[PDB]
Parts: sequence; C-alpha cells; structure tokens
Amino acid sequence: MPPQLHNGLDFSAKVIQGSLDSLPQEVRKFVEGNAQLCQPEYIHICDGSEEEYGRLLAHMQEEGVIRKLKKYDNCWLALTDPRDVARIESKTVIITQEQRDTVPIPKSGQSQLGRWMSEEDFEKAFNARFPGCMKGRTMYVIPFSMGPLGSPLAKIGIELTDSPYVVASMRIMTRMGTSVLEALGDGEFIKCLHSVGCPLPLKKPLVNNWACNPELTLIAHLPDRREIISFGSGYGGNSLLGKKCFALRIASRLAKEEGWLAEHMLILGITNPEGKKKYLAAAFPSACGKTNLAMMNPTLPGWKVECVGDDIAWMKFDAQGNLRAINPENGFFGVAPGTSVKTNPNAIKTIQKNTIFTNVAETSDGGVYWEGIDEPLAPGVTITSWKNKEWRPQDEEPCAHPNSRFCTPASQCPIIDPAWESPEGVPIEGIIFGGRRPAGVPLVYEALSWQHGVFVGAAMRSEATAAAEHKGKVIMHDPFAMRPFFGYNFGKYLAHWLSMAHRPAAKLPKIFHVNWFRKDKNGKFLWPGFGENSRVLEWMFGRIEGEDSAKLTPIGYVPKEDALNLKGLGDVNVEELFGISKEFWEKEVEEIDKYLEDQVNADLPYEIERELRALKQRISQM
Ligand SMILES: [Mn+2]
Ligand code: NA
Repeated sequence: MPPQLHNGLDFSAKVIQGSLDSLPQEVRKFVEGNAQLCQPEYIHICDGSEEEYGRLLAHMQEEGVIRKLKKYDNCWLALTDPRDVARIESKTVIITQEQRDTVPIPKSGQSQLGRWMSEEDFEKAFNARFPGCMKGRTMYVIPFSMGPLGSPLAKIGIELTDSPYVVASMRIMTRMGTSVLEALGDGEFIKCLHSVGCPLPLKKPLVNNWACNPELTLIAHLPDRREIISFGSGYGGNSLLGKKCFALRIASRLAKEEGWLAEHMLILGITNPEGKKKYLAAAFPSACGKTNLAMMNPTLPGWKVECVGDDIAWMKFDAQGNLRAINPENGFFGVAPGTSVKTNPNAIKTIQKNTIFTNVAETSDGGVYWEGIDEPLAPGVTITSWKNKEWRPQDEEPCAHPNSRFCTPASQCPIIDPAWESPEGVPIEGIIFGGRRPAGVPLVYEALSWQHGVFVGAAMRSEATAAAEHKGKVIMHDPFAMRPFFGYNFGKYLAHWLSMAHRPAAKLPKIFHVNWFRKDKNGKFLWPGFGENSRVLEWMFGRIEGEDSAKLTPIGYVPKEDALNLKGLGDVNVEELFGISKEFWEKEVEEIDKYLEDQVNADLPYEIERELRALKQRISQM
C-alpha cells in the first residue's frame, strides 16, 4: 500500500502472522509508521487464538522468560528485574497544551494530582527513546476491546509491543484478537505503543531475563492525539495499556467530555435473604481490599455476593436515570500476598488455572507461594523466592514481592455475576469510598447528600501501599482512589461529579465511606474484615431501601445502636471502632482544608468548599 521511492517503508515482508493488506487503513498506517520508527525485525498481528497463546508461552519458557507451574492447569510464573516491580507515578505523564487542563495549578508548586509534560518536552523524550528501540525483536499488534463486545460503552484499542509477556497478559485482561479487528472496521481506536526499551544487541546487562529500561521509563498519555506511549517497563500497570492508561486516564477525560464516568471502582452484586439484589460500586486505593470485597464470601447466612469487576468501572446515567455500570476489563490483575482460603476463597478457586503469576514464590512441586497464603506445605517441599533463590521462613525478607500479582480470567471466578458482560451494564444503587486509616475514621458512615458525598470522595486519605513507589505507611491523599489516575484537572472532575445531581431523572446512588483498617492503641485491627464485611453491606442495603437504621453525627450518618448485626463476633470493641473524637476531626478538617486550598485552589468547586465549611462547623459544635 504505502508509496515509496525505495524499499524501507512497506513492512509487508516482515509480517509473520496476519496481513497488513487485511488491516483497516488507519490500523495499517499506525502499525507501519511505528515499525518504521522502532525498526522491529518482525511484525506479528495477534489473532487471540488458544494456539497463538500456548505457543507464545512455550517460547517464553524455552527462552527462560517464564516458567510453567507444574502443579496447576496451564499456569505460569514470571520473575522481573527488581527495578521493574510496580507503577511509577513520578514517571507517568499527561501531555496537554495547557498544564491546567491536566492538573490544577498548586499554590505550593508541586502537584499531588498528576504529572504534566509539555508537547515540546515529550517529543524530545520520545526521540531519545523510541527510534530503533525494537531492533532484533518482534512487534506484536494487539487488537483489544475494553468492555464486552456489543456494549454501547465498549471501546477498542491497538497495542503495539515488543513484549510477549504483555501479549499473554493482554489476552487475559482484555478481549483480544481477530474478532476485535472485524468489530472495529474503519472506526476509531486508541493508539497504544509500548516498548521495554532494550533493542538488540543488548547494550546493558539483562537481569533475571527481564527486558526493561528503568532509567528511561516513561508512561505517557496524549488525549488530544488519542495516543498512549509507554517506554522501559514491563510491569502490568505500565505495560498493559488498556487498563490504567486507557480505561482510567484517557477514558476519564473522554467521560467528562461525553457525560459519563470512568472510575477506580469495583462492581459487585449483592442479594439478601429476602430475594432482593442490588449492585454496588466501591472506590478503594490500590491494594486496599477491592478484590477481596468484589468476590467476597459473606459470613451472614442467606446473603450472596457476585463479582462484576474488581478494579475499573465505566458508568453512565441512562434515559431512565439509572446509573448503569460495566466492567471494561476481561480479567483480574490482583495483588497476590494476603490471598488465602481465609481472606479470599473465590480468588483461590479462580487462580488455579490459565493464570499468569508475576514475582511470587515457587514451591518444589511446581506450586505458588506468598506471604499470607495460610497453607502449610508438606515436609520436604522447598521454596524458591521471587529473586530465584532458595528461601526459608527465617530469611528476614519475603518469599514474594509485596506487589506480586496474579493475572487471571474473570470468566473463571466461581461467583462471576450473570450480568458481568451484559451490554446495558448493571444499575448502581450505592457507591462506597474507603481506605486504610489506622485511627479516627469509624467503620462505616453515610454521606448527608450528593454534594457531601462528593466531598467525602474528595477528602479520601489512605496509607501508602506497595502498588507504586511510595514507601512506608504514610497517610496520603487519594481522592476517589483516583490520585494516580486522573486524566484531567481534578477540580473539573469534582465539578463533573457534582453536575450529576442536575441531570434529568437522575437516580443518585447513596454514598458511603468505610474503614476496614482501624486499629486500637497497641496497633491491633478493631475489625475482623473479609467475609464479615457483609455485616456492613447489609446495613448499606437497608439504608438504600430507606430503612430507619441511621443516627446523625457531624461526619454523616452512622448505624444506630444495635442496628449492625454483630452476632457471632461479640468481642468487637464498638466503643472505639465507631468512636468519633472532636480532636481527631478538628485536625482532619484543617488538613483537608489546607490540602484542597493548595492542590485544587481556583478549580475547587464552590459546593466542595461549602461542604468543607459545613463539616468544620458541625465539628466545632460537638
Ligand atoms: Mn487498581
Ligand atoms: Na525472569
């Protein structure tokens, strides 16, 4: 197709699967233009077949890139370079003409709400990375669909990558292959480009057979151009470009433009003993219990929880005013450590087959191991750590990396919701905010209004986790659990959320805030959690139904005395678990005030400032 005076623009002869001729016009140009830049040795157009999948895994195996886990059905283990183990927020940038479209201008001068880079600066960064980056490697072309095919809310992308690990994982986490290209036709697609940044011959040493370029790692988003461009990292959040990059950052901006929402929320369906089912969404920060909640095993008899998704929601008010949500993903990319029969039995049943593990320990009989797995091993069974060394319980360091993962098909979840792929989405009746707060924040409260509910989201704070580069357990702001993921100005995001109240016939969800992670004076968890969280969901259910089970406090509604079912617990310290201290909350509100003044400033909606003033006043009166 392409004109040329010589022979170095048409890449037809380097195609090892599929055809550039069979590709839609704009797809061909996208692939070929980037082939000209990156200079791959081969181009593989992914078809999404099981044959393609097994053969690629086998190839990675023979190359030492992955290992087969012999104990399980079609399960695999990758060990990364220790420099490439999580998201890096400081190297995650969005490109816009004006900085203020991307982040509010902070009064202090350092934004905690995203990272902006000028188009001039990015072009320099791009030219210093991508030319020739795929030399000696295969460029895989991944046609992928976010959302279930046929969904009005579904969006398709093309990811170019030089990483087989990215291909395999994208097969799990998205709908990918030939049928997606057929669905696309001559339509629009998000342009996604990824490279590990290690052209052959290697100029730097390879660590644990894991190609990466930590020094040059850059995860860039160009909303105007509809492009995502990621360099130097193979880790999930950095490399699986449909997930955080498209489904959150790109899509949140599109959402604001088009009147819907793209959120860091799980979706679950809960059924009560009276035969009633409601769908709930929940925004918790990374590694703060979303996956546990999404596929929870309720301890309360007659209650059932079913899973729609554990990470991302795309939501839109329909003509009927119902807030309808879909899961854009096709799998779960869940945190491994802490996963056990005790904490998450439904996950355990999911990850036994067709699952890729990254940075977990391996047992000598070909099984997986991590901190908190709560399964003893037979005598004689030994452990190889994520660092490919022999590991024993007394080794000081963990057998698995704290941010190690499973990447597993959603269809395999034993309690996957019957409607998890329904084109119309599911109706959300309650939205839950929450994070890790060791002190001051009660087990559960309910917002006083939509506007107060938006403030509660905006005010969210949670302990730092291992999901990114932030060390320790320092309590950080994480509004709407979206801090690492805003595709545009957080102030405008708040305004967008607030605008939902004025939408025709809108049936606004009840908004709650939970704290599973409150500790007492000597650092013990006040709440058993996991399956016991069904007791809090029960109370939320009744509140949505309009049950008179609430008591007014300065921070919102809490359960009345004896309103929460605590049967089979009994020892629970309800005094301090539900306690609200004037002193803590005076401190809390002043901290929120200063944060919003600094970080949001001229872009802070009046309604949010008003809620802040109201809360300060309610506290001053207690
Ligand atoms: Mn997440
Ligand atoms: Na490896």
